[PDB]
Amino acid sequence: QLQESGGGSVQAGGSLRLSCAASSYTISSVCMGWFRQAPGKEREGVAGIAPDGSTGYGDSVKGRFTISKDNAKNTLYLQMNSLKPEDTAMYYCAAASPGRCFLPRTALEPALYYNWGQGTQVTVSSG
Amino acid sequence: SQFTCFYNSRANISCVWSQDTSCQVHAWPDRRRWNQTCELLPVSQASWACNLILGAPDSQKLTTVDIVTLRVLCREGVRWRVMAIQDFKPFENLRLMAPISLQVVHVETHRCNISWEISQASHYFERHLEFEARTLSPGHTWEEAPLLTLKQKQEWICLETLTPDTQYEFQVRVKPLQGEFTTWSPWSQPLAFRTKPAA
Ligand SMILES: *[C@@H]1O[C@H](CO)[C@@H](O[C@@H]2O[C@H](CO)[C@@H](O[C@@H]3O[C@H](CO)[C@@H](O)[C@H](O)[C@@H]3O)[C@H](O)[C@H]2NC(C)=O)[C@H](O)[C@H]1NC(C)=O
Ligand SMILES: *[C@@H]1O[C@H](CO[C@@H]2O[C@@H](C)[C@@H](O)[C@@H](O)[C@@H]2O)[C@@H](O[C@@H]2O[C@H](CO)[C@@H](O)[C@H](O)[C@H]2NC(C)=O)[C@H](O)[C@H]1NC(C)=O
Ligand SMILES: *[C@@H]1O[C@H](CO[C@@H]2O[C@@H](C)[C@@H](O)[C@@H](O)[C@@H]2O)[C@@H](O[C@@H]2O[C@H](CO)[C@@H](O)[C@H](O)[C@H]2NC(C)=O)[C@H](O)[C@H]1NC(C)=O
Repeated sequence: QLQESGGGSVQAGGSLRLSCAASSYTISSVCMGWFRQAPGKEREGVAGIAPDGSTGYGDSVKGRFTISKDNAKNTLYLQMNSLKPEDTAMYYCAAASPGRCFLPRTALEPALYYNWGQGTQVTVSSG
Repeated sequence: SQFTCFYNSRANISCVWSQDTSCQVHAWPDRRRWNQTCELLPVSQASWACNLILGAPDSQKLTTVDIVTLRVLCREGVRWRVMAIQDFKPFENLRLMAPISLQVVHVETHRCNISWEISQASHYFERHLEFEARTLSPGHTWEEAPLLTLKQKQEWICLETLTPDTQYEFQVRVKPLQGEFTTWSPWSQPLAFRTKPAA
């Protein structure tokens, strides 16, 4: 189902773009979110998008990251700009059960999700 | 694993949580001026439950604009960890109280008229209900009961399926015709009666 992409290696100050391919229904109907898990840390929320298109972001990534969806392409994106070494972690997309989430602050909660992607690695070199 | 809640249409949300030991449900209604928690208590070997009482039993505390974010929080030492969460649209998750005040209105040899009351629900919902009724007879089980399902605005039923001079029990349950996850109420307490002797 969920399949992340666009995860690679960049230098500090760079800007990367993640892609998460999903069904036609999930992209249009259910809460989705991006999460990251640094080594020795727990999976934390990065960005969330609600079925009405409303968005929310974790405090560390506000202003730099932008979550978006494309119903025509059945894809979720995370546009990350001005990347820092702290952003180095495994990034995951996740999709919620239909009808169980309507607010972006809820879509930011890892406990919401039972469907996750395999994860993509994102490494940023110290500048 | 699973976190399922239901709303009685007035001021009572009841939640059930089951996971594969001190835990609470936190209720956070969007754009309202109160929050509330209940302590999750064992109900089975598998699951926990507790009720969020939002006000007086017949008060209409929520409407269709309300969104209640429901969280299971558990103690991880001195920190509380979110174990489950949902945004809860109350009228998408209705489960009414079991019908109450059953009484035999009139019993004969082959028929019986039984009425009941719909509690903790606006008169609106009395007009948008479906009912299920079943009977218990000697030698049979509740599972073997003949079942009757009825879409009607009427809080009585005249059973036609009876035999003379026989002990019976009757149960009824209700379900609103709205809400994606709406489910049947529990069965009412069984009403005992005896049909008249054949003349
Ligand atoms: C089975 O028993 C039920 C319960 O008694 C019967 O329903 C009742 O039917 C009567 C007859 O119309 C209703 O009385 C009416 O009350 C209104 C109130 O304004 C009044 O204007 C009328 O003149 C009349 O007196 C009563 O409200 C109604 N009760 C309920 C709870 O529905 C039912 O008719 C019985 N069924 C059979 C087949 O006999
Ligand atoms: C209802 O609760 C929310 C959330 O409160 C936090 O989360 C709970 C699950 C529990 O852990 C509480 O002990 C927490 O405090 C409140 O939202 C907060 O509101 C303040 C404004 O006073 C704001 O600064 C915080 O950022 C909000 N927290 C979050 C996570 O968004 C809300 O205020 C409570 N409502 C009432 C009427 O008390
Ligand atoms: C509030 O509701 C609880 C739960 O009842 C169930 O859930 C409701 C939403 C509704 O669908 C009911 O029909 C369900 O039965 C009530 O607590 C239960 O009470 C009964 C009767 O004493 C008892 O047998 C159960 O074990 C209770 N369950 C739990 C989890 O406590 C409670 O009485 C209701 N309170 C009010 C004021 O309405």
